[PDB]
Amino acid sequence: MTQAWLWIGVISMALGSVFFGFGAHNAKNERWQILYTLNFFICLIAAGLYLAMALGLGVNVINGRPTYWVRFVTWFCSTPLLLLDLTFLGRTSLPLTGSLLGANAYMLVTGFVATVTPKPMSYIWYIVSCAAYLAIVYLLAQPYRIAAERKHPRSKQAFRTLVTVHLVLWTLYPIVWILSPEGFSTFTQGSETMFYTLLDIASKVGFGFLSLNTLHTLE
Amino acid sequence: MTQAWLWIGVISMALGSVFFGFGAHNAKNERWQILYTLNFFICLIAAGLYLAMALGLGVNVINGRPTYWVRFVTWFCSTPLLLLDLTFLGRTSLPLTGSLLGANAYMLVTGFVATVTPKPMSYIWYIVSCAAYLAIVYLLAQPYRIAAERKHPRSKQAFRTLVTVHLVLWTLYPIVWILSPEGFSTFTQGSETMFYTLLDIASKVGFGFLSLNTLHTLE
Amino acid sequence: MTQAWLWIGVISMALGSVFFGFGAHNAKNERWQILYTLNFFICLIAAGLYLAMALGLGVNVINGRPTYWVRFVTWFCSTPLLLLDLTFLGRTSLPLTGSLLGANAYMLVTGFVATVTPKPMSYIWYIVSCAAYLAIVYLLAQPYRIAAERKHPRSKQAFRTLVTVHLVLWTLYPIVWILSPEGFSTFTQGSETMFYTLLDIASKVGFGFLSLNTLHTLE
Ligand SMILES: *C/C=C(C)/C=C/C=C(C)/C=C/C1=C(C)CCCC1(C)C
Ligand SMILES: *C/C=C(C)/C=C/C=C(C)/C=C/C1=C(C)CCCC1(C)C
Ligand SMILES: *C/C=C(C)/C=C/C=C(C)/C=C/C1=C(C)CCCC1(C)C
Ligand SMILES: CCCCCCCC/C=C\CCCCCCCC(=O)O
Ligand SMILES: CCCCCCCC/C=C\CCCCCCCC(=O)O
Ligand SMILES: CCCCCCCC/C=C\CCCCCCCC(=O)O
Ligand SMILES: CCCCCCCC/C=C\CCCCCCCC(=O)O
Ligand SMILES: CCCCCCCC/C=C\CCCCCCCC(=O)O
Ligand SMILES: CCCCCCCC/C=C\CCCCCCCC(=O)O
Ligand SMILES: CCCCCCCC/C=C\CCCCCCCC(=O)O
Ligand SMILES: CCCCCCCC/C=C\CCCCCCCC(=O)O
Ligand SMILES: CCCCCCCC/C=C\CCCCCCCC(=O)O
Ligand SMILES: [Cl-]
Ligand SMILES: [Cl-]
Ligand SMILES: [Cl-]
Ligand SMILES: [Cl-]
Ligand SMILES: [Cl-]
Ligand SMILES: [Cl-]
Repeated sequence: MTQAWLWIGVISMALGSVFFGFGAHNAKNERWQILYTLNFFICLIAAGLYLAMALGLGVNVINGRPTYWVRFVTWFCSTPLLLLDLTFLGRTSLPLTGSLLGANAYMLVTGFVATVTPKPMSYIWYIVSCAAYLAIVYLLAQPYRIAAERKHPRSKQAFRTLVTVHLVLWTLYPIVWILSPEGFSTFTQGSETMFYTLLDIASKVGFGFLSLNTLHTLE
Repeated sequence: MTQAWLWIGVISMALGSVFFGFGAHNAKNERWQILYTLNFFICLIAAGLYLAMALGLGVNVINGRPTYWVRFVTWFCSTPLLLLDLTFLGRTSLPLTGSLLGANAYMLVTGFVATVTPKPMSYIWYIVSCAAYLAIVYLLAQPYRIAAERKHPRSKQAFRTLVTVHLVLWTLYPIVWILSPEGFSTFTQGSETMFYTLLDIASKVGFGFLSLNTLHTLE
Repeated sequence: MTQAWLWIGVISMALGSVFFGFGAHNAKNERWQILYTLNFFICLIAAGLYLAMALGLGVNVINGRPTYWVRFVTWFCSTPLLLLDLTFLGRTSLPLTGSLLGANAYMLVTGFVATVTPKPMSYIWYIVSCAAYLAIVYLLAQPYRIAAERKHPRSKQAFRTLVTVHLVLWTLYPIVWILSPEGFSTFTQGSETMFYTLLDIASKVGFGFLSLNTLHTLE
């Protein structure tokens, strides 16, 4: 059921926050503190999202089906910080950071329009949103990776792992979307929630740990 | 269905035992043999639990719902050995081992009372059981980790990984419990079984492999 | 539902192909190119299988139930290449390769007979197919591992990980089979599809990445 996964999401994000929080406090140096604090806020942001959705907020019937528009409101806040874990670890220049944040903001807004518009029109917006996402794939796969590998020549494998896991996790969101009642409707509303919840826990708590392990590798 | 996951649990634990068994035999030295044998017994204990539950044993209708009280009977036997993988790898002193086993035994007995008592009374016992679990979180996170890191100074990352994975896996059990009909009832009896089965395979077969990889790291 | 997982399978294998394809192109040397190309074809083969099954092809009612015989047609093509990732990485001699491919081909054909025959007769074929699989377990666990470890003495852990993950993943297929309506019928046709799809994505996309990480370890 929808409620079950929304409550699993609340506790998992809340417990993720406690761990990153206890890590933020008791951090060795400033570099460790910033990384734990970024991840603490990401999980606090997702905890709030799931708490509102679990309590039945941020949902309205759009085009016949119940739609959690609040997901886009918070993804607009957490995804930029999730991209900052990468640029912070990589020590990426401000212009590339701006490009990434720019493309990320374009993808979510057009992605939001695809969710609230009736079909076939929504497919146009889904396509626009995917092109913005493919602009991010390129930025991380090419200029981000190159700059990060030239800055950390003994740790090329750490950035390949960061980027690849990021690519695998972020690609499943438009897939879930196109297979849900928003697209082809191959599965219900209940499966869509389970999928987004598993994806969110993985992209926030999971990537959270991966970014800390990456910093231990970099030393 | 309940039966499906109970039979997946039997085979997974049985197959886990065969692998640790074949490892116990053909072990290089005594240190490797003890680790494979600990894990062999853990999985043999879980195989028996799932075989009894799959055959419909160790279940009675308590407070209107069917309750697998046999889970606590075997968790009382396997969880102490799962804590011994940690103290064995870490080379932890007997007093700390006793403290861990003590808190672990207190958590399961009060945890068992929470399962057999009617609500609201059961919430008191759930809270007592959680405090005992938080005493274990502390012991592993602080004196266990410190002693293990001072004994293995080149392998601090191995113990951070052992402890963190242990913390993530063991925390999901009270979550599953509070969301099941024992607590808030956000999901059925069929989902509770699937969850405990996935958790058990992960905590026994999965942690089993993680503890062997940790020993290879320590050399 | 059956269709949902079949479409998740199509996209996941298609996306796996794009990644290995983009890797095949842009590969440093010949060794990297062969590995990415092997994995590119494996995923292209699975993409085709799922596309046919998703479009309702390669299925007929055998012994009362709908049976996807096309799974065995493609497993006959992809599993030999999945074994070649191992022999290619390990630098295994042609005779052992032939033995592995031989036992693999025997397992699938008898495995195919078990699927199309009525029960109890099908159990005989399931048993024959399992013995052929246990001949593969032995070959990878013993002569393959020994030869690969003597060729790569600083990378014994890489081959233990390749072999173990292969052993864990390939063992779940006969388990899924014996628990489905083909055997004991502990779960429906819809769960069987979900299970094979999760197993296939893991054994092809997942093992795909694991074999690339193994090559980075070997250098
Ligand atoms: C913590 C939340 C995360 C990491 C979610 C990120 C969401 C996306 C990458 C979604 C992208 C979408 C498309 C590429 C096209 C339209 C549909 C979207 C919005 C799901
Ligand atoms: C192999 C089995 C394992 C690792 C299970 C461990 C079980 C727990 C850590 C359960 C703890 C519980 C609470 C902290 C409060 C009450 C409910 C329990 C018993 C599920
Ligand atoms: C990419 C597809 C993969 C890796 C599938 C491999 C399938 C097997 C190892 C199945 C083996 C079977 C038995 C050992 C006995 C009869 C049933 C089978 C065919 C499922
Ligand atoms: C630097 C990038 C900042 C992101 C800004 C992106 C703006 C995208 C432009 C147009 C999207 C369409 C505006 C939304 C109208 C939706 C109407 C509706 O709610 O039905
Ligand atoms: C019964 C309805 C029929 C269902 C047909 C579903 C067809 C699925 C095919 C293609 C999915 C669209 C491709 C996904 C976009 C790739 C994500 C990205 O842009 O990175
Ligand atoms: C230190 C490196 C370790 C990182 C390796 C782990 C990589 C695993 C990545 C992705 C697989 C996880 C996918 C599970 C998320 C749920 C997806 C869904 O339900 O749609
Ligand atoms: C060293 C720690 C050993 C663990 C001993 C813990 C004992 C806990 C004390 C009291 C728990 C309550 C006793 C169980 C009564 C349950 C009655 C019932 O079954 O309904
Ligand atoms: C429809 C019924 C409403 C459901 C409300 C569910 C509320 C869930 C909120 C909190 C869960 C309890 C917190 C879990 C305990 C933390 C585990 C631990 O002690 O380590
Ligand atoms: C060598 C280090 C490798 C260890 C890293 C792996 C860490 C992954 C840990 C936890 C995620 C797995 C959670 C899946 C268990 C099922 C949970 C459930 O269904 O409730
Ligand atoms: C080198 C190994 C090559 C693999 C060849 C294996 C051949 C196995 C032998 C006999 C299997 C039975 C033949 C299939 C008859 C099925 C009849 C039917 O479809 O109902
Ligand atoms: C209601 C019907 C009863 C269901 C009983 C199911 C019994 C399950 C017992 C054993 C499963 C068969 C063993 C699996 C084969 C091992 C795989 C291998 O050969 O490697
Ligand atoms: C670089 C080494 C990393 C490899 C370690 C990961 C090992 C995990 C292996 C197996 C667990 C995954 C099982 C999930 C597949 C789905 C199974 C099913 O649904 O039947
Ligand atoms: Cl969020
Ligand atoms: Cl470096
Ligand atoms: Cl147990
Ligand atoms: Cl050390
Ligand atoms: Cl295939
Ligand atoms: Cl080597």
